[PDB]
Amino acid sequence: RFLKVKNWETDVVLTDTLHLKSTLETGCTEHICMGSIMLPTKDQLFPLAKEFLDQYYSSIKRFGSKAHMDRLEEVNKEIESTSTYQLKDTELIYGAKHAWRNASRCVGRIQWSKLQVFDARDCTTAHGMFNYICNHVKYATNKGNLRSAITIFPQRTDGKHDFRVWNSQLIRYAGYKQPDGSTLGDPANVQFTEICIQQGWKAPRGRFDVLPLLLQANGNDPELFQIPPELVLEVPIRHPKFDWFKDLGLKWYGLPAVSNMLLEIGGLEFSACPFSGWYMGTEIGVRDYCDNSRYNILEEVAKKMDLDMRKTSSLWKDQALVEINIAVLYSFQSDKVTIVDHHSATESFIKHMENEYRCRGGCPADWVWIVPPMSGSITPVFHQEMLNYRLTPSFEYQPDPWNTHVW
Amino acid sequence: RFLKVKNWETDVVLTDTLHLKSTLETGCTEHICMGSIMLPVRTKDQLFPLAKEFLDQYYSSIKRFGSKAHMDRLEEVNKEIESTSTYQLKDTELIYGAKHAWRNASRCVGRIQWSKLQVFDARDCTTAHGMFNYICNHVKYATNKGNLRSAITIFPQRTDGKHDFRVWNSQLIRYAGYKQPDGSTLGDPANVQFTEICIQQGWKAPRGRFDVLPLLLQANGNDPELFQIPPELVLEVPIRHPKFDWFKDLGLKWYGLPAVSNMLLEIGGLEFSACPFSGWYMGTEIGVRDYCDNSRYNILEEVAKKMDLDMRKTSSLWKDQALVEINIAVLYSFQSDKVTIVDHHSATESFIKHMENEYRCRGGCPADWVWIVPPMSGSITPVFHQEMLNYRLTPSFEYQPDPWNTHVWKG
Ligand code: HEM
Ligand code: HEM
Ligand SMILES: N=C(Nc1ccc(CCNCc2cccc(NC(=N)c3cccs3)c2)cc1)c1cccs1
Ligand SMILES: N=C(Nc1ccc(CCNCc2cccc(NC(=N)c3cccs3)c2)cc1)c1cccs1
Ligand SMILES: C[C@H](O)[C@H](O)[C@H]1CNc2nc(N)[nH]c(=O)c2N1
Ligand SMILES: C[C@H](O)[C@H](O)[C@H]1CNc2nc(N)[nH]c(=O)c2N1
Ligand SMILES: [Zn+2]
Repeated sequence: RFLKVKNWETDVVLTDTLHLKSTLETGCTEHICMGSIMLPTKDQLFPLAKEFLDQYYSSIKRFGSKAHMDRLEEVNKEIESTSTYQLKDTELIYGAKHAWRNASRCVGRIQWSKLQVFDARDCTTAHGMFNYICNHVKYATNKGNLRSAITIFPQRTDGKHDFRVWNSQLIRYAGYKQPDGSTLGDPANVQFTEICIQQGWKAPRGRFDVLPLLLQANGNDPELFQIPPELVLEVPIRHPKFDWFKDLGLKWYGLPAVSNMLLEIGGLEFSACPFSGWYMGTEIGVRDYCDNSRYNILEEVAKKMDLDMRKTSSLWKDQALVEINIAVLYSFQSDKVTIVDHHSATESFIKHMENEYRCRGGCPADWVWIVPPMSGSITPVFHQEMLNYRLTPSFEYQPDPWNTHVW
Repeated sequence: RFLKVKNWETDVVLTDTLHLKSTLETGCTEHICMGSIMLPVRTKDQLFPLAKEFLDQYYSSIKRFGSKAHMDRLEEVNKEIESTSTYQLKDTELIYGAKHAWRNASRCVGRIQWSKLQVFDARDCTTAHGMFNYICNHVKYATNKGNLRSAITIFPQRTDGKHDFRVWNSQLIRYAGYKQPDGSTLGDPANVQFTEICIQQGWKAPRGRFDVLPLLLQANGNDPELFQIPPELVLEVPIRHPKFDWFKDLGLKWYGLPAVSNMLLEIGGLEFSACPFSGWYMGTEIGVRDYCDNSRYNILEEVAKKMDLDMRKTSSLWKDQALVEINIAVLYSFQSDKVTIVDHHSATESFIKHMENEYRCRGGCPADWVWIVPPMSGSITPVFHQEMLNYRLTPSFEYQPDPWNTHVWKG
């Protein structure tokens, strides 16, 4: 019931108790581990509300005060009457910061307490949503000095008036299937790109076309909006040694901003809650650029480097991978757009785990996601035992809106 | 019940039913995943069901389930258990059991090879000198002048737990480690404690950076005894780089034959506490882990200095650059000397084909993602993108406590 995690490089052992608070289920059982699977009423609501308010009042050292008891009663009376309740601003801020704190797949959580929370619960239309979003993009971008932020649209009601951003990230590139059978642009976004087109977007049909936003307010049909180009900070990718690299014509955007997740606080569900931070270099260089199902540029780069591509054992893929990632980091740094390398990010996360173990009694972490997609064992997280469990408030996956929406 | 796994690169979806045969527990529950935790004397009572389930599996594999031979064997094992408290495996069952323990090893990326395993039966062994001889024969056989062949040697099973056979070495061939008065380590830091036990037992340490450790062998629960492997049987590869001529002057080498000697083999309830097995290396084991772990040889700094990389900031990726060059060096060296090695690209590609094969013919393939994905260049290998289900099947290889922690010294 009290669990130990060991770091095998430093021998440091931590004891975890925080997991006993866990309420949600993992997918695993005593007989089978599913650690590597990507996706494993009035009655229901009051316990969820009480669990949340208890931790909130505990966090401000007011557990069991009249202010605590009164709030419990007020929310209780509100659920009984309205079948829902509203969070105070202070609770909403706390809940959003803790959903990040609890995100077991996030290596950047040393930052969790510095999150700017934009309350967009007064929003009613897609144009209103667009305005909030552009304001978020501009705030977070901060001319390259990126700042973490979340914008929180109205909470789920009867479920037929959902607010949704249809985009998977606020800023992402289009993918087009070609007459050839090849793919132009980002193949991850082919389907959404076609949804935009069929909704009415005039696609440039290039390699790096910023997708328009598709915004759904109040369960209404979603509407298209172009993000002002001036708000989309982009980085041309060059190499500090290889002159020819810039002629690959690579670029990426500076602001990573997830927009398809669901934020759960105190049993209330926020289906539109776009949040942003900044990139770890490997996300672009290893995953966006080198995944076979993504821009898949390893072949073209290795050719420019004149490496022996005859045999896998020459490690030509590995050599080309390192250079692509050097270029990504060099380009962002040269343009003064915030980025973190995997060495620095993982070192930070280890320090964060140690803070959380002493200040909180644990830190849920999903090793499969936390270890970087290159150079695993030369980062300290590789050698760190981690316990994965689900705490609330949380960010959760939700079905893509096009399978769900009734037009 | 059916469980599906998806490859996120190919969209190939697989359906697992083999997990239904799993009995041993994982460490995980509905409320906690322990998938990254390194480590998460039987009665007659528990023994016959274990034996029965094993023999049912064996008889099924040879297409003789329910035959007169199957039934007579069950009855004979039953009689042997209730009268002698244990039983003996037939040679064929032993071979089947050792191969299946490998087939079932969820942390093993080399399992495409599982059916080609040379099994040496050393159950007639009685003394440490007998064990030494068996082990030398195994090394010579497996080494085969560089053309490595997989093999396992199986010493007598546990009886009362007071007469265990044990190889104290963690691998048959491994380098010594020496902690100096100034707190630095000479040689391999992983083997410091074991090196210290060898010295105490009487080993004359050469005290260099790559001294092959003596074997420390325990027969029949007796105090272990020291033996030196004949150096002529220990194939070693000097490490050089195809382009960087200064690489050789780092003075690096490694042994060709990886041979695990500290695991326990469980077949039909029987426990084989000394069962050394060997195959060949995947390059990253040496180049990433043995050479570049901070707690091992730790050569990254010296390599990047010699490459004159920018080391002032981690964001130059000097470590990642030095890492690739060392791993190229390892593969180049082994290939040039004609010693079997597999690169992590080839090994993971083969594993994915193995795994798909197993899903089709066997109904599943238990795999531990944390272990299967190589320690460098993770996502450019196909396993990174493969969902895997981890569960425990018997026969199996298991960890066991280091023998110096539990041994009753006779003096
Ligand atoms: C401040 C800089 C941050 C860094 C460097 C960072 C780093 C990362 C990285 C690298 C991932 C893996 C993504 C992938 O492989 O697809 C991730 C996952 C995640 N992070 Fe962050 N993070 C940051 C800030 C944030 C913020 C501000 C939030 C929310 C408020 C957040 C919540 C998450 C969540 C929920 C996941 C998991 C997503 C999923 O399961 O698909 N992170 N983090
Ligand atoms: C034929 C060539 C083989 C290759 C390339 C290979 C590859 C590997 C590698 C790279 C590991 C991980 C080692 C580590 O990180 O510590 C491993 C684990 C393992 N393999 Fe193999 N393997 C081979 C043959 C064998 C054989 C012959 C057996 C036994 C009959 C075996 C049983 C295991 C077991 C039990 C583990 C898990 C060890 C542990 O949990 O500590 N493998 N395999
Ligand atoms: N369809 C897929 N499934 C899939 C499932 C889950 C996800 C989650 C990806 N999330 C994007 C993300 C989330 C969190 C952080 C980041 N990166 C960042 N640095 C930040 C974003 C926001 C704050 S920090 C990116 C992606 C694909 C595939 C993946 C690969 C090939 S296909
Ligand atoms: N003491 C540790 N704990 C630890 C726990 C388990 C293991 C297991 C190591 N197993 C060695 C091994 C096993 C299986 C295969 C190989 N390599 C091979 N290619 C083969 C060996 C035999 C057949 S194939 C090596 C090692 C250390 C630490 C490691 C790193 C920092 S601390
Ligand atoms: C199947 C496997 O779980 C999947 O490929 C995971 C592995 N680890 C990951 N880690 C991160 N950070 N992001 C991912 O998308 C993945 N993909
Ligand atoms: C804590 C973590 O589970 C530990 O470092 C593991 C990770 N994956 C591994 N994978 C392999 N093949 N070998 C290992 O020793 C490890 N170590
Ligand atoms: Zn698990």
